[PDB]
Amino acid sequence: LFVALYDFVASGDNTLSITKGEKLRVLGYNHNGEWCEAQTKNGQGWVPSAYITPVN
Amino acid sequence: APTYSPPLPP
Repeated sequence: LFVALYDFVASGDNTLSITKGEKLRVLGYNHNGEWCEAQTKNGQGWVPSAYITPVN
Repeated sequence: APTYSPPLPP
């Protein structure tokens, strides 16, 4: 369980828009850890790893 | 995942 730190607008290509404060579930990471595949109420897709952090 | 890097945190 994670929370978004900053807004991120999807740039297509299976990225996912997220808003500061939203909760996410993390499925995994790409090969260099820069991208994170996450699930929110809005769907599923890749977000910047640095834009989220664990919560609770 | 995208082949390009994500934006840096603000």
